[PDB]
Amino acid sequence: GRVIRAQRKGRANGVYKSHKSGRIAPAQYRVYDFAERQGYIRGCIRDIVHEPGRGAPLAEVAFRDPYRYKTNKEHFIAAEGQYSGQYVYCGLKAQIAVGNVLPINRIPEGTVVCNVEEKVGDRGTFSRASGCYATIIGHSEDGDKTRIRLPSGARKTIPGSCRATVGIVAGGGRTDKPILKAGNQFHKYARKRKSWPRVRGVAMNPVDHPHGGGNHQHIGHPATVSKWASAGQKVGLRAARRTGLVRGGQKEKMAMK
RNA sequence: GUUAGGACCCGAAAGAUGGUGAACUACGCUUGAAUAGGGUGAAGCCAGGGGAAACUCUGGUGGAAGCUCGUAGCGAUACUGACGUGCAAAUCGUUCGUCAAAUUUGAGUGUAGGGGCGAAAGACUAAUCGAACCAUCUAGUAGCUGGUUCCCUCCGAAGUUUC
RNA sequence: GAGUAGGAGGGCGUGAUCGUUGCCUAGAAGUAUUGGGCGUGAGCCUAUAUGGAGCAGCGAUUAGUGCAGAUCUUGGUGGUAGUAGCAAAUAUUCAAAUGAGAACUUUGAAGACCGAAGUGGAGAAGGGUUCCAUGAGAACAGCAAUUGUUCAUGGGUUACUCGAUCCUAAGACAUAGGUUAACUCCUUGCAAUACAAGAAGACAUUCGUUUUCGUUGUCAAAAGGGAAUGAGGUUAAUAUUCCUCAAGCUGGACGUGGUAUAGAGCGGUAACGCAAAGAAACCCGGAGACGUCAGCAGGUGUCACUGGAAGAGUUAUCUUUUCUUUUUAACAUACUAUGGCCAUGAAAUUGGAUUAUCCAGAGAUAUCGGCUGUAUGUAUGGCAGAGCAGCUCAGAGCUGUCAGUUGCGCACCUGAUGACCCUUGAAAAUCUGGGGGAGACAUAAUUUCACGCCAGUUCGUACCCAUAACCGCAUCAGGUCUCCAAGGUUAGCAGCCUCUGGUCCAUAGAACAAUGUAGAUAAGGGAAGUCGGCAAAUUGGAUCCGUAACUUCGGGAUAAGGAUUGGCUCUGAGGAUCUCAGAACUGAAGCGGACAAAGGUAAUCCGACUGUUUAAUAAAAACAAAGCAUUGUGACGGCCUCAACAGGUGAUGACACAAUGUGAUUUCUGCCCAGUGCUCUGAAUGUCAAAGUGACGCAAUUCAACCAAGCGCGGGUAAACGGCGGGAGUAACUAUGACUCUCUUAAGGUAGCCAAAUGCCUCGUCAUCUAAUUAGUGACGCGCAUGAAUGGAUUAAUGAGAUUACCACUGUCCCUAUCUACUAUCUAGCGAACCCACAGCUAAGGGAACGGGCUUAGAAUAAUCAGCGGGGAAAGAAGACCCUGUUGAGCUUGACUCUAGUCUAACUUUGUGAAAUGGCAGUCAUUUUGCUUAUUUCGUGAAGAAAAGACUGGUGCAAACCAGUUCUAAAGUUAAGGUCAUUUAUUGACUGAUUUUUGCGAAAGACAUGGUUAGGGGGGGAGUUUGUCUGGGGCGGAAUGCCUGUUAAACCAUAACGCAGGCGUCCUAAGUGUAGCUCAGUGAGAACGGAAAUCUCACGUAGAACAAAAGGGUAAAAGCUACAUUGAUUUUGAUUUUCAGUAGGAAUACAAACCGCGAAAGCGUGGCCUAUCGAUCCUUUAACUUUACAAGUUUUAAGCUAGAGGUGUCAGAAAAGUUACCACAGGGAUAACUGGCUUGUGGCAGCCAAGAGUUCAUAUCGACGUUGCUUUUUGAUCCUUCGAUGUCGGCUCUUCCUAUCAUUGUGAAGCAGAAUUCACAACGUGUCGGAUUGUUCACCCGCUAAUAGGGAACGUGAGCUGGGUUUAGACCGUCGUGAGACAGGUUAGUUUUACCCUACUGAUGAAACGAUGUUGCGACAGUAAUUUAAGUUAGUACGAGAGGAACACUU
Ligand SMILES: [Mg+2]
Ligand SMILES: [Mg+2]
Ligand SMILES: [Mg+2]
Ligand SMILES: [Mg+2]
Ligand SMILES: [Mg+2]
Ligand SMILES: [Mg+2]
Ligand SMILES: [Mg+2]
Ligand SMILES: [Mg+2]
Ligand SMILES: [Mg+2]
Ligand SMILES: [Mg+2]
Ligand SMILES: [Mg+2]
Ligand SMILES: [Mg+2]
Ligand SMILES: [Mg+2]
Ligand SMILES: [Mg+2]
Ligand SMILES: [Mg+2]
Ligand SMILES: [Mg+2]
Ligand SMILES: [Mg+2]
Ligand SMILES: [Mg+2]
Ligand SMILES: [Mg+2]
Ligand SMILES: [Mg+2]
Ligand SMILES: [Mg+2]
Ligand SMILES: [Mg+2]
Ligand SMILES: [Mg+2]
Ligand SMILES: [Mg+2]
Ligand SMILES: [Mg+2]
Ligand SMILES: [Mg+2]
Ligand SMILES: [Mg+2]
Ligand SMILES: [Mg+2]
Ligand SMILES: [Mg+2]
Ligand SMILES: [Mg+2]
Ligand SMILES: [Mg+2]
Ligand SMILES: [Mg+2]
Ligand SMILES: [Mg+2]
Ligand SMILES: [Mg+2]
Ligand SMILES: [Mg+2]
Ligand SMILES: [Mg+2]
Ligand SMILES: [Mg+2]
Ligand SMILES: [Mg+2]
Ligand SMILES: [Mg+2]
Ligand SMILES: [Mg+2]
Ligand SMILES: [Mg+2]
Ligand SMILES: [Mg+2]
Ligand SMILES: [Mg+2]
Ligand SMILES: [Mg+2]
Ligand SMILES: [Mg+2]
Ligand SMILES: [Mg+2]
Ligand SMILES: [Mg+2]
Ligand SMILES: [Mg+2]
Ligand SMILES: [Mg+2]
Ligand SMILES: [Mg+2]
Ligand SMILES: [Mg+2]
Ligand SMILES: [Mg+2]
Ligand SMILES: [Mg+2]
Ligand SMILES: [Mg+2]
Ligand SMILES: [Mg+2]
Ligand SMILES: [Mg+2]
Ligand SMILES: [Mg+2]
Ligand SMILES: [Mg+2]
Ligand SMILES: [Mg+2]
Ligand SMILES: [Mg+2]
Ligand SMILES: [Mg+2]
Ligand SMILES: [Mg+2]
Ligand SMILES: [Mg+2]
Ligand SMILES: [Mg+2]
Ligand SMILES: [Mg+2]
Ligand SMILES: [Mg+2]
Ligand SMILES: [Mg+2]
Ligand SMILES: [Mg+2]
Ligand SMILES: [Mg+2]
Ligand SMILES: [Mg+2]
Ligand SMILES: [Mg+2]
Ligand SMILES: [Mg+2]
Ligand SMILES: [Mg+2]
Ligand SMILES: [Mg+2]
Ligand SMILES: [Mg+2]
Ligand SMILES: [Mg+2]
Ligand SMILES: [Mg+2]
Ligand SMILES: [Mg+2]
Ligand SMILES: [Mg+2]
Ligand SMILES: [Mg+2]
Ligand SMILES: [Mg+2]
Ligand SMILES: [Mg+2]
Ligand SMILES: [Mg+2]
Ligand SMILES: [Mg+2]
Ligand SMILES: [Mg+2]
Ligand SMILES: [Mg+2]
Ligand SMILES: [Mg+2]
Ligand SMILES: [Mg+2]
Ligand SMILES: [Mg+2]
Ligand SMILES: [Mg+2]
Ligand SMILES: [Mg+2]
Ligand SMILES: [Mg+2]
Ligand SMILES: [Mg+2]
Ligand SMILES: [Mg+2]
Ligand SMILES: [Mg+2]
Ligand SMILES: [Mg+2]
Ligand SMILES: [Mg+2]
Ligand SMILES: [Mg+2]
Ligand SMILES: [Mg+2]
Ligand SMILES: [Mg+2]
Ligand SMILES: [Mg+2]
Ligand SMILES: [Mg+2]
Repeated sequence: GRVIRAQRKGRANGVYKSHKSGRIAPAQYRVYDFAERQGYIRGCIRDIVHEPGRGAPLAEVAFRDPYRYKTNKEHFIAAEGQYSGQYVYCGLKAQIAVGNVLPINRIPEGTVVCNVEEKVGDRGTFSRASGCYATIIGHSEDGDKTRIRLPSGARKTIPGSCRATVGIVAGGGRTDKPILKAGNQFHKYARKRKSWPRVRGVAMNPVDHPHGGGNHQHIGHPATVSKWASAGQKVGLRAARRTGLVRGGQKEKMAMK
């Protein structure tokens, strides 16, 4: 009657607790200054650094505070091509250039974007991953709706007034180089909550996991588990609509269209 | 003499309640320490021959890798060696795996019992683990094993019936 | 006159209580008795001795009242036994001294060890006084002790600069807020799930006053950050602390000098410079502040060498010799230092530059150029006065401590670089700098200059840090984190040897047997040893040669293989202002001379690789992994956590996170969606709850209708679980095999691939390898049971992974020998433990079927010592196997019951406008559309919300729009300016910077969310169950409830998983009655007519029929036919069978009825008789002046009697698996081994004689039959062993059997010789070497006189071995949904104890008829030699020939 690893990941005292010591700051947008809603504020890239858990570089941006003498530092998401010492413009009137931040409604159809906002003033939500971009599909005439195409490829309607970064998230392509050694995988996952290495549920004894069968090593019970499966029940491919790999009758994706 | 109770006395593998442990050991984390001398020879760089250049061949230079021989360290293959009322409740001799990483290691700090923690052996969790340890309910129940303490005299069995 | 289990009657002995009678310092109780007595016996009385204060009898009362046991409790003691033993870590020895005593103490003299990876010098953790001195009886320091880590007594731990204290980290905890019955719990640095929380200044100097800026805590580092100290000297024990001398730091407070200014240093073109050169808010910096690795450069320390001086060692010989000292702290001043800058000038015939990179018109190179940064550098101060080394004097004194050189040497540090990351390598306190210039100030004000004055608190500072101060019950061969490191050899921090420093501590002496532990070496052969090359052996460095297949082109690779290596004397080449190569000579042809240091090759299987794993039996083929693939999720979300409020991932956002699977590359990925699952924006009414609705009722209720999810229906889905046959036919000897048809609700083994680590048969078949191969490899494949990410086929590198050859190699073997050390031995000293009913010689016998004890025989002499492994069915542990238990636990599910998260519906939280519609007399039901204030979500240093307006500019008709901040890693703050007063000052007031507004901002909005109910779902989780009998259990079967005939033996009764069978129904007639008839069958006879249809007669004891099995019963019937009728009915009770003489099932006889049939008697309470069946509680029904308990009427609800609904395990529980991860109580009531009975089966013998032997039964055999024997087969049984008799085989060794293989002497023959066969006396002696296999067996290759068969607990595990078998890891196949399982393969997997008694082998040995020698006798015990060959016989006898002997003699 043991507790699977599946379950042990929701414990906050637990072993799976993110390794946060390296985190520089949250990467978000500027605060929603009056300046940004009605005008433009400009800042500098003091630097673009590497946060230890992030694929995408972070940009360190100096802004002058509208209301005081203080100089405000903030950390944005690197838009590919942004240079250290660049001028970055955020707001209503800010024009279209790589790394500037406008409302989506002001961004032309077909344009590529970063760090979009789900609700206005998110300081960012969508397409933050290294190399990711969101695609601008359409605007309503009113100006209040915008159709975005997310990396996953699902289309989404967002209030047009939302903040977006012109361009693509930096450091793209990393996902493409094969990792040859296991050690690499190790160091990588060292800076995030530990997912590694992964022991197959069949290796284990019936006590450690629904799968581990026994004398043979098989699942022996259907591995498509229903969405309502209880905590320790939910193990295989959950709520899966299809299972196999589609080879051969691929013309079906087309003919079905 | 029936029966209830500690119920002639001693005896479980178990249950439940409420506590205590991560000084061993398992996995994080912060912050320190540590690993002779060799072999090999990648990019990158120089020159010589050929070429108009691209590039080619020969010779250097350079110093890569979860590469290699091999100490210390970390480990544990074999003799099925020694010892087996030990030096020792896991040691000793030879031998052996690995030896700049998924390496070794100190402290501090996160995880506690149907819970942790696990490169998964039902492994580890203070000589305790296919459910720790401490006390209590608890003299737990025992159709089962063992014991059941002075004398003489007299009567004297059953192992079949039924449920 | 017996007696276990058991019961009764009397009695003995012990406390204490109420009585009664007494005894005791003139000696109570208790205790010892080879004193004297009493009881059959419990027990008693006395005597003597001891003892030194209480006792005793009798009658009752009461009881913690009697012990040999319980592996019983606690305590005390034996034998073993002066035994096992005190043997790791190389070592000690001599003299003196001290002491009662010295192998073990102290000095000296010798010999060795650790050998700067220490047995050295110091720390952290841990210890806590173990430190120092003096003293010392016992104990302890496993011998000893004069000695101590021990005992006693005293004494030791000084700090501004070391550390703690401060800072921040991983973290953590308050406060606030919220949750809990409560305890508890949730949040908080990016600080909050919080928030009216703060700090500073000045005057005041309290308050107060006043001003300024402001959201809010703390703890966690004796290795991280971190203000400043050094050298010398001193104590018995402390010292970067005390003393002496010399320094630095921070905080104070003034003094004296000096900088700067009427606003605030001076020099240089410039980098920049110089003791000093005004300041607040405010904002920004620098240092602190950082990874790993590789090479280069420099410095420190060390090491080496050179001249000088002092000392010491050597001096027969040689040595201008060999060793030693020859030092310089922090700190002060000045200079130099791997880089970077500034000029001037610009570079192409491009240059510069590093070992490496790399730089330049984005200005390189270069200038008698210049500036700047870092010392663990130089000089001087310190400083020689100290320290060190010498030499004098009797505490004082003198001399010298000097001047050079080099290093790929070594350790550390620094400097400039380079390489690396799907890694990118803290923070804060602290010190300091910049931008800004609001304030302050004339007798003034302010200022990082000198020199002087004052202070630095609290705690830790001893000592060990380990083969004796820690943890391992210890002075334990284990374990436990760091720093410093010398010479020689050398690649080397290796090994070996040394110097500094340390140490000889491990009880000792002597002998030198067996056996052992460790170390070596073996002629000839070379794995023949063995499950196996286990173990050992070989190989090994460096230089030169030479180097295959295979391959992922990296590799393979020291592949394989072949040579060389010393010494000495010369020669040449590489460099600054230590490497490399040649030649010659010389030796026992040796020379990596010690040390160090791979054995190869060819195949097969796994896993791709580095990595991981079962602390203490598994290191692997298991896990991991990179790659492949699949699922889920766009945040109103996924996965998980959570008692609650709530939370984590998330400082996140698809190149992301959460679930699985497969397992590098290469190649391939067949066909099945019927099932189980999962899924869907499909259809729809089949099914379905609470609430709400409708109808009946003064009502409770009941009845109806509607109704979410889920179910069912339909679609999708196999890199989801999983599946990939059975039958028939066709071609037709079958099989396998081809096609076809067919059946199950899918499909019907596609590519591939094997007797595979997955084929039973199996030692498959053929090749190959060998002399011989159940082994290896390659092939074939009627694949028991191969097959595609439940992955299939491949595969280089690779491995303490499985297997087979071969080469080298060898003590594995033939075959065993010898040598060393430590033991065993003996001695001084010291000194346990296991175990122990009582004990210990056997033979048989019987016996609980292997006695030590008993019967009968053999027989039997003290006490000892070293050995041993036969016996004590020896020790170990209340069997881990097996069964039993109404005993468990781990795990599983399609077991029973339930259960958290979850899905769905209702009511509620719940507001308000409007519209549309229906009903009601403004309200209500329904639909639609709003609003926002409840509610929810997310933000924000709750600034620019919503609505209006304005300056400038531009576009511009108003309107509206655009701009007043887009080349440029800068600056933008205590403000200007206008208007109006005071006051003449950044004074006062407005404006500069519009207005209004009882929403900080945004997103949802009565939705969601929360609360309670209702229906789904739920091995994630809880609880529990998972019959019995049984020739062990299981699988099977029911001898589980019933009936008949047999076993059963003439009343009844009687066992077995004993025989042969039958029951859980069937029947409105097959019950009941009346009447009539006589059936089965046989002979003879009648159109179609036939063996058989109907019709006749005669005869028919019953041979037919009677639902069902059997047995019995029946002839004007019980049978056949016809008709009538419900007695298959109403009351009770009794009787018989089984029997507890309970129930239940059956049936019988009565008494009351009400009937049917018959004229009537009569017969009917079911079937001719013997089987056909079912309690308590509950429900339902029938019949009844039973009750609802103040009184009533209802409705409803309870009752009494009796049926039906049922328990088949049938006297009647609601109940699935797995465990090899396992557990407990027991069981020899019961399996697995030996032994016992049996002997079918196995084996071995006979009797008869049909036959075979050409002729002839019995030379040699023996059919059909038949009598036996044996216990090396197997079976059967269950007697002994379940608080354990160690369960296969081989090795080793001994003995016995004879059913004789050989050898000896013979008989017989279908015996010529030779060979062979049968038989007798007979084991006396012998019965071998290898292939394959764990093997017993089997089969082959061989030699041989022969290669006999057996026994001894299937001889022989405190004798080995451990291959097989049978725990725990893991692979395949088959089975199961699963956990798991195989009576199927694979692979890894512990083998303990002897010192006792006996036994045997050896060895001493007391004592009688006096002692003691020498020489003998010999009882008895044991015995030992067995074969073969050659010559000769002899080419002989015999024989047609082929062929072919023997005795004697000799070796
Ligand atoms: Mg916590
Ligand atoms: Mg990839
Ligand atoms: Mg499970
Ligand atoms: Mg298994
Ligand atoms: Mg598998
Ligand atoms: Mg599998
Ligand atoms: Mg009584
Ligand atoms: Mg009683
Ligand atoms: Mg208990
Ligand atoms: Mg508890
Ligand atoms: Mg710890
Ligand atoms: Mg070691
Ligand atoms: Mg050995
Ligand atoms: Mg070892
Ligand atoms: Mg019983
Ligand atoms: Mg008493
Ligand atoms: Mg007296
Ligand atoms: Mg008396
Ligand atoms: Mg006396
Ligand atoms: Mg009495
Ligand atoms: Mg007693
Ligand atoms: Mg006793
Ligand atoms: Mg004793
Ligand atoms: Mg010993
Ligand atoms: Mg020592
Ligand atoms: Mg030491
Ligand atoms: Mg010391
Ligand atoms: Mg913190
Ligand atoms: Mg916290
Ligand atoms: Mg300091
Ligand atoms: Mg001082
Ligand atoms: Mg001062
Ligand atoms: Mg660096
Ligand atoms: Mg000299
Ligand atoms: Mg310079
Ligand atoms: Mg002097
Ligand atoms: Mg150097
Ligand atoms: Mg070091
Ligand atoms: Mg960096
Ligand atoms: Mg300034
Ligand atoms: Mg020790
Ligand atoms: Mg000795
Ligand atoms: Mg030899
Ligand atoms: Mg040979
Ligand atoms: Mg030889
Ligand atoms: Mg070996
Ligand atoms: Mg090569
Ligand atoms: Mg070679
Ligand atoms: Mg090879
Ligand atoms: Mg030579
Ligand atoms: Mg030469
Ligand atoms: Mg020579
Ligand atoms: Mg040699
Ligand atoms: Mg080999
Ligand atoms: Mg491997
Ligand atoms: Mg691990
Ligand atoms: Mg381990
Ligand atoms: Mg996906
Ligand atoms: Mg899969
Ligand atoms: Mg497939
Ligand atoms: Mg309803
Ligand atoms: Mg077909
Ligand atoms: Mg084979
Ligand atoms: Mg062989
Ligand atoms: Mg073969
Ligand atoms: Mg290998
Ligand atoms: Mg002697
Ligand atoms: Mg002795
Ligand atoms: Mg007998
Ligand atoms: Mg006997
Ligand atoms: Mg006798
Ligand atoms: Mg014995
Ligand atoms: Mg014994
Ligand atoms: Mg169970
Ligand atoms: Mg429910
Ligand atoms: Mg369960
Ligand atoms: Mg029967
Ligand atoms: Mg009977
Ligand atoms: Mg039957
Ligand atoms: Mg009649
Ligand atoms: Mg009966
Ligand atoms: Mg009658
Ligand atoms: Mg009934
Ligand atoms: Mg027979
Ligand atoms: Mg016969
Ligand atoms: Mg038996
Ligand atoms: Mg035993
Ligand atoms: Mg025995
Ligand atoms: Mg005979
Ligand atoms: Mg015969
Ligand atoms: Mg052999
Ligand atoms: Mg045996
Ligand atoms: Mg096993
Ligand atoms: Mg299966
Ligand atoms: Mg098996
Ligand atoms: Mg003993
Ligand atoms: Mg003897
Ligand atoms: Mg005489
Ligand atoms: Mg004599
Ligand atoms: Mg004599
Ligand atoms: Mg004799
Ligand atoms: Mg002869």
